[PDB]
Amino acid sequence: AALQAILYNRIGDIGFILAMAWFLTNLNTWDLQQIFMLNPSDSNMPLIGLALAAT
Amino acid sequence: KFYIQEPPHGSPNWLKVGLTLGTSVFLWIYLIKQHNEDVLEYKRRN
Amino acid sequence: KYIIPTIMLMPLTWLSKNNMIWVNSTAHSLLISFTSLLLMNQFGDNSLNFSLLFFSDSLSTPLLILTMWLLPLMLMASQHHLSKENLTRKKLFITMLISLQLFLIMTFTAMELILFYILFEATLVPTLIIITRWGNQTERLNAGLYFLFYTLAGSLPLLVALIYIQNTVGSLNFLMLQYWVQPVHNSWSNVFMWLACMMAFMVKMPLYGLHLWLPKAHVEAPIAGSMVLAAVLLKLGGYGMLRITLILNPMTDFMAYPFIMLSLWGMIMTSSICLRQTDLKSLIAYSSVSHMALVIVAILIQTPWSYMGATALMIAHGLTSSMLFCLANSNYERIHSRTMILARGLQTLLPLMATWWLLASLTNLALPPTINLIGELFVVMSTFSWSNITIILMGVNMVITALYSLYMLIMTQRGKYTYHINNISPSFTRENALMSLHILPLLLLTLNPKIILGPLY
Amino acid sequence: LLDLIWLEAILPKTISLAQMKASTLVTNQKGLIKLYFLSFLITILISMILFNFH
Amino acid sequence: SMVYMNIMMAFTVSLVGLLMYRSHLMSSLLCLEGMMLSLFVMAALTILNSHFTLASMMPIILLVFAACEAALGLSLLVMVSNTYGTDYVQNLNLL
Amino acid sequence: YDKRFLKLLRFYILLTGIPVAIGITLINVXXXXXXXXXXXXXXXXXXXXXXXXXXXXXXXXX
Amino acid sequence: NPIIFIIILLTIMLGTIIVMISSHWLLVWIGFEMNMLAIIPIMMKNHNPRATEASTKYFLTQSTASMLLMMAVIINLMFSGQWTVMKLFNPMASMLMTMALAMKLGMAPFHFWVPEVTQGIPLSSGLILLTWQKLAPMSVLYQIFPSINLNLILTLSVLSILIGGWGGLNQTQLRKIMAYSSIAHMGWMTAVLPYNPTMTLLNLIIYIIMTSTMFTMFMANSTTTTLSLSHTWNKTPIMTVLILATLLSMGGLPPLSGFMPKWMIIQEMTKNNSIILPTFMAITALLNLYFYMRLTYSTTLTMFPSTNNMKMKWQFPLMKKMTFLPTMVVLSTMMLPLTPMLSV
Amino acid sequence: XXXXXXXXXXXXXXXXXXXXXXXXXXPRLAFVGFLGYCSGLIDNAIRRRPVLLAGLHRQLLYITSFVFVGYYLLKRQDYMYAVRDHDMFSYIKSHXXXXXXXXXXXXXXXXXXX
Amino acid sequence: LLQVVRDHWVHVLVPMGFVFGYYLDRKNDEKLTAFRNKSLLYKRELKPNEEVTW
Amino acid sequence: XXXXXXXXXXXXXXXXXXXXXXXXXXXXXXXXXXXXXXXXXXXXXXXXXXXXXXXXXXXXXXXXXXXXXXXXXXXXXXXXXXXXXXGNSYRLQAWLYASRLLQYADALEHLLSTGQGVVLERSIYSDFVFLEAMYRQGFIRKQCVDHYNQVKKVTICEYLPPHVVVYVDVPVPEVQSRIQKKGNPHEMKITSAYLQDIENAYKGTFLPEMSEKCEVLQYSAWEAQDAEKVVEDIEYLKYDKGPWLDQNDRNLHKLRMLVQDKLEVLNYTSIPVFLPEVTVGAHQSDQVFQEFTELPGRKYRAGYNEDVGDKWIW
Amino acid sequence: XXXXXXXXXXXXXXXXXXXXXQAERLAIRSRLKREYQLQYYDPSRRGVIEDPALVRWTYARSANIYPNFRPNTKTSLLGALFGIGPLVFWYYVFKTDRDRKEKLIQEGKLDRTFNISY
Amino acid sequence: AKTVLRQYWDIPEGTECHRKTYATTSIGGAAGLVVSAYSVALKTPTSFLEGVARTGRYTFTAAAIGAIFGLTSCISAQVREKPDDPLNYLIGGCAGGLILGARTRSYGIGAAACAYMGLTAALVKMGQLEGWQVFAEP
Amino acid sequence: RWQEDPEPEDENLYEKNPDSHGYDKDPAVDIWNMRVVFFFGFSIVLVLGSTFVAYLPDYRMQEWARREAERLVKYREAHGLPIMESNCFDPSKIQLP
Repeated sequence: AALQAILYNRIGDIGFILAMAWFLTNLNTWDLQQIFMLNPSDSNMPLIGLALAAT
Repeated sequence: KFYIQEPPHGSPNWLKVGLTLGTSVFLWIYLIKQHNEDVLEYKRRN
Repeated sequence: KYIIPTIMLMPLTWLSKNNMIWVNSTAHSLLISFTSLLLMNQFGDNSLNFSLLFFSDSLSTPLLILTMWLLPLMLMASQHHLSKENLTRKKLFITMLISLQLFLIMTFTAMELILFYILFEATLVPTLIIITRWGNQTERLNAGLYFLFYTLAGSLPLLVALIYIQNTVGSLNFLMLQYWVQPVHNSWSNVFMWLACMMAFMVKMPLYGLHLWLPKAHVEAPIAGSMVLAAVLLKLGGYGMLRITLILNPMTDFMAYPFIMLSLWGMIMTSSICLRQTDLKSLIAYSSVSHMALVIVAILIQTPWSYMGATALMIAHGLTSSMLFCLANSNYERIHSRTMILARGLQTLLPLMATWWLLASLTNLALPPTINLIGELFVVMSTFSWSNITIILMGVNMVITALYSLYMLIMTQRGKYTYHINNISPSFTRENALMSLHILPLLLLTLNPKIILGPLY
Repeated sequence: LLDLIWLEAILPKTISLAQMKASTLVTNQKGLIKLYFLSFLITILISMILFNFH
Repeated sequence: SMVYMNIMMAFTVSLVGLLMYRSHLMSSLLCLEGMMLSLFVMAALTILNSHFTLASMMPIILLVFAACEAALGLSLLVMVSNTYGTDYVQNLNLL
Repeated sequence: YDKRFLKLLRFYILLTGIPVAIGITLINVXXXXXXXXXXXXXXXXXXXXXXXXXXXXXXXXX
Repeated sequence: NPIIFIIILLTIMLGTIIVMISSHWLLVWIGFEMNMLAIIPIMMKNHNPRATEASTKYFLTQSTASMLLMMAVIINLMFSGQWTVMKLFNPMASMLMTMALAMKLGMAPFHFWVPEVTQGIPLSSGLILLTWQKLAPMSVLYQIFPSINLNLILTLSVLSILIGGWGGLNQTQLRKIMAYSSIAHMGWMTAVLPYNPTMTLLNLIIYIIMTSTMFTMFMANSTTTTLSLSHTWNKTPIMTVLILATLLSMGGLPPLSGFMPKWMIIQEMTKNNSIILPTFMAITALLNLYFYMRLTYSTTLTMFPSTNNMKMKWQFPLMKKMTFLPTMVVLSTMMLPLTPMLSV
Repeated sequence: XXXXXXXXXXXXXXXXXXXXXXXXXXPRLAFVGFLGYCSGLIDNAIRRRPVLLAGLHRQLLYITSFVFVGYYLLKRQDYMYAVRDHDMFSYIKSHXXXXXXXXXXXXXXXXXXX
Repeated sequence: LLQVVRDHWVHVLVPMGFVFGYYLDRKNDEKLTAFRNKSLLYKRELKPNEEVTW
Repeated sequence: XXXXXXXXXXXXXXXXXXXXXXXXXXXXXXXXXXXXXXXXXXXXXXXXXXXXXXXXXXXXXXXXXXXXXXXXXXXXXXXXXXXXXXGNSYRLQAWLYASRLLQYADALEHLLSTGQGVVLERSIYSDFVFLEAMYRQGFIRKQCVDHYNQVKKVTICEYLPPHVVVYVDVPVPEVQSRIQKKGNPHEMKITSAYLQDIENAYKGTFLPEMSEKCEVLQYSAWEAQDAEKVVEDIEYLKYDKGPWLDQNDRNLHKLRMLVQDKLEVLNYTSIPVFLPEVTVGAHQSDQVFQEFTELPGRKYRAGYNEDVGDKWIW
Repeated sequence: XXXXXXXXXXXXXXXXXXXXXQAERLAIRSRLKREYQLQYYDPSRRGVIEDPALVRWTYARSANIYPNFRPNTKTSLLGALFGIGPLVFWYYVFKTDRDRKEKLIQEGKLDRTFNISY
Repeated sequence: AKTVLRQYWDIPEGTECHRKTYATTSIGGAAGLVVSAYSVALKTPTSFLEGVARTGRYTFTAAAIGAIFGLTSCISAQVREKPDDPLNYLIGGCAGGLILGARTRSYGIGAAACAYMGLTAALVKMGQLEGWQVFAEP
Repeated sequence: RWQEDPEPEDENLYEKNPDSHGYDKDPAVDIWNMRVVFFFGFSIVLVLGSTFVAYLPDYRMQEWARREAERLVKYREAHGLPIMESNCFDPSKIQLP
């Protein structure tokens, strides 16, 4: 019961760390203060990332 | 135990021990005197 | 500064009286380990040479500090073992650790490749004596012979490789002198020259192919569980891949391409087996494959970001897997079997050791920034700049890194042990003191990880 | 399949085949000065006819 | 040149004779003195044709050593028959 | 066996926790840091570069 | 046995001196024959059915070999004329020359006599003679290193380590293991002769010291692996550590003196630009390590060789250089890199 | 060089070229002296005698003999390396055409990506 | 005085080995005295002390 | 270094009244033991009979080693009530054969250096009589005897002379009543067939000993206890065609070196063969080697020893 | 694996063969329990019991490898296609990504100006 | 003979391969005759009836290795483009070691060492470039 | 047959004839080792050693580069047009081809 709570969360981690790595490679700032300015239109970041972390 | 049935070595040979400690002195003086001669030879040539 | 006081530990154990021995070996090692964090840390923009090339300075190697940290730590758990046997047998196998530490200090410090080679293979000889003797279970020889005929089979091609470089391009020596090194023209004659330089650090740094050297050495226990940590020191002891790839062949990365993929599959398949395995020591033996495989991937990318995580992982793994083996040893001297299912019960029988079991297992996972998160995260970020497809495979590995350590927890967090009656005393002072001396350095590296992750940082 | 058999299968290619080649050079020739000197007849013929050097 | 080719051909037959063993061990000790006989004729012709005078002493020394090995091997033949019955190349124990 | 270990651990943390308490007062009593352009005379004296804490200069000498 | 045994032993020493100090080709031939007359009496000594087989086998597979050497000497009269130990001049002369020396050093197609001869010696002191006799024909090859066809010397180097590395694997006899360890080390000797003649003399110095220590460690009677197994658990326990140190050095390992051969042989070979040959030398060198590895398990493991009989009395052996030589055989690595120049 | 050309054959010492100055209490001499002391430790293990370090005082013979032979061995080392350098530097000056100098150049080289 | 020296003998050698190690490894800079003051990186003219710093 | 090159030479200062005498095969009862003490009227040297603690009786220590310090499980009282499986049986005899060989090596060394007559109680050549008598009854397995014959062929052939004069005492089959009269209770109640088999084997042991032209004189139970009769027989019996007469320079020099060192002779006695009655276990061997090292007698061994002698350190 | 109907009590008969079958199974079950019972209820023990079942269970995976795999036939060869095969599968996946990436750097830029790290 | 070996290196320069197949059998046959000569040291029972039987099994199989190796070298050369390559002779090395498992009924061993024999055959064919030498002089 | 090979003894300190200890045998040696010098290295290397690590002696120009960068920003902005890097460490190179 405690194992599954992390197990399904770690499948959710697949997107999250992919959202971490995309953020650095595209933007040198890495912090959350960047994306409000010079925002690029990309579907790769939130879909395979934040939406995958939302599962 | 007090060494039963006679030991092969009594422990101080003196005849053999004296020569082994004697030869070490002979070797020490022979090398330093050649070492002092080498320093004089090196200074004379260069 | 480091060699000579380490050599003076050799007459210390032999001259001291029969009742003491262990007190002198542990106390004097701790004061020498203090001076490593006192003098070695000083560096400029480019780290300046120490003295003459007998032992040199550290540029990107604070991994020496880890060897100095395990310098007394290996002597702690080896107290319960060896105690039944003769005093001369004790004095020999304490000095074999000192001889190991003597050669291990020489490997990381000396900025060389020619003299480094005759210290890399020189560490294999003391470990061979330690692994083959004092084995609790049988098949000692099916691990002892395996220890040389894997490493020496891959490392002897360095003699034909390293000498070939210095005969054409000046001399290897300082590495700080090595600006003479010209980029490789990529020829079929130069193909096996690159492979010979790699294969030595493809065995000690375990891949998926030729990886069988590692788990055989860990399962068949050398002495108790603290001599297993010396085999962990040899995984990180193969750090020459940080030096060869950076200097000797910087243009060569086309031949690295299949060897990244060979280590990439040594992540999913190495984690799959480590789920149904019965031996508790084997579960740490296969987890040690994956963590060191992450370093292998990072080195061959050659990006400045990957080295920051690679050097961090060398220190991260060396204090966490060694911590895990001490927990395996703490059950091995009470139950007298490496079986996971038989030895089952924490908190109900082992109250305070269970919290140490938690912190060691949680470090295999990505905890709040200690060193393991810091070490792994740079590699994942570096792989995406290398190729975007990686995290689809690397993310699956992150799922089974939970299963690497939670399966260790679940099969110990059960109120049973009906067949068992032993293990009355949970920890006799030093048993928990071992666990604290492994985790508290990682907790101190939370505040300052700049000292750990430093290849031009 | 992989972790215990096929990745280990590289070793008998250098151990079991090596021991097979070893047995053909130890147990061969049941003593006899005759047999070792019969082979020495061929060794000269290899250097003279089968090899171009003189 | 011409005469040398015949005595070199006699050397090759005696060379095979030392490498061929059948039943008795006595054939080898004949061929040991046989091979030394062929070398002695070869030495005699080479030194005398292109005169040396000083180096004509050398084959006389060689002829002394020609039977030095032959006398020792023939004495070893004696002790084998005492341990066994008859000297045989076919009869050996060591591996 | 469990509770004694925590007490024996804390006894040696507090034993070397005294120079930690003195370590705070060293910032208080002695001067911490000053940034100023130096005149051309000497580049290094006792410590070559001292910043933030005065304890950095004391370790730089030995 | 009392007086003349010292004289017989001295004539091998004197016999090698004739080979060492020489200018004439017939003079070294005498020196080789001086060994023939002087080893065989010590080969027998006790007079055994095993000793009679080995002594005749040592005679016939060496005296006939020297007779091939005399042919090459006579071709030096046929061609080039002069009786001088410098060059063979003829390629036809060198072929019969090298194969004659291969019966003593090359080993690759002439190893057959070695295992039967080494086991046939009843004495432990007689085992030193075979490892010391190899000094004599090496001094000959050190003089005639040019003119000789490298295609048929390097085959006597590559193949010799192959048969040396395989031939000891299926042998339990302690004398037989050391017989093929000789062939394994002699393979390296024939490889340095084309590529820089210096260090080849030092290769012997490392080899002779390492082997002379080995047999003197077996002064306590041992003929098999199982007989040497009962050494630490019944007899002297600290003696096995020095046996462990010598065996770990016999196979090429860096923290010992037995890596100093492997150091310069590959180093000088690579200077002449050769990659494919010294790679094969290193992999086959692993096969040499296996014999000593199994023989270190008589010093490390339990193995249960206790037996009913237990020794209490102190052992009093001869031990000529069993104290000075093992120290140079164990810890000669730091005082080693400059030593190649000191030998020649 | 393997064969002698300037020096006379068969000699224990150099004699012809003596001016070089031998080492005085060298770091290399201390290791050979340690090896002489190491031989005086292991001989008491073979012949079973009480104490490895505090045993018999016949160890002084083992220390002296290794130093004495080692000093002459180190003298041969420094001589032979000097002759090697002497012959090498003389070969360049005698030929001149064999050696060529090239310094200060700016040339393009291919840079690796990633 | 006699009881203290007999009890501790091996214990004194390890910190004494550190002083001997520190002194011997420091003396290596005397062999590497060349380029003590060269170019502009860490070079200054002497005022009172000889050769700036060792 | 060899000392035979100098003034010291073999066969010198001996020969006249120097031959060794032995009392062998005394069935079971110690009748030869009493007459050996009276045999010291003609011969100078006399040695005690070999037992479980006979090698430990001399060697280096003054006092005999107790049980665990010497051979593990070796007692004559335990072998009196011999039991199969996990017992003595053969491991007593293998230790007994080596002990008789060791004291013979000291006796031959005493004979060569300064010529004196040595009388030995029960030789090595009489050991197989004691073995085969126990073999007739269900005590020792056939495979153990094959191990013994391998030791028999190696140890004997190394030594050139067996014995010059051999004394054989043959008593009546009612010797068991004479053995029961003795004060020892552990030696009593022995098997009647075992004592009879030793007497039967002694007839096939004295006959091959006499066939090798070695002098042997038989003494009866009625002729026993006489001191003047036994002493006169030793001087009367002349050696003819015997193996004792050998080369003084070549043969005697090799035998003197092999008998001088105890380690040289005992090395062949230890065979590399696995046996059920041999005690192979290394775990028990390590604890036995630790106890021998902790013993106040030997400890460091050979001359110099701490807290027992200590004469010179320099 | 599961069928159309889950097995729990389905398809069971009394008969005579099944009656003796339960007698066989309970006989061994009681035999292996009694040897545990004599070893469990005594204060003089103190120590973890071995049991031949669990030792052979660990030995089944760690050992018994080279005595096995002597009839390979085809089933072992199919495992190698699933073994080294996936490495060849990913070899063309990453290679197509390299041809995509390397072309974009030289002509028609795809890499962002904000990028600087690695 | 080295003169036979020198003829082998002149053929792959062109497109002709009918002479190349006969050239490989002469090297492969002579290599078998050496192994056939050392098998006499094993001592054959009787005379000629079993003596020539052991010579037949070794020489015919060793010549067959060369015969297929000679054919497969030009099957990969004529079909598809590209001249001499290490990959081109690797296919040729595979078929040569395949018939060792056809010699003895075991389906593997030789076929198990298909990659082992193929890589070693490719390593000799790496020596056509100037960056490889077997025996050196200067 | 094992004869002497069958020898095994279960040994555990626990509390019996030890009171409370870690090292086997001798109560006087145990307290002076396992509680004193075992914890002396725990107090010096961990607590007094924490002051070092990276904090204090600058460590590979981490703090120095901050003050060095700030003074170069304000100077180059006031005079030059290009900020920091544009064509750095290369001026008038000897051609390309």
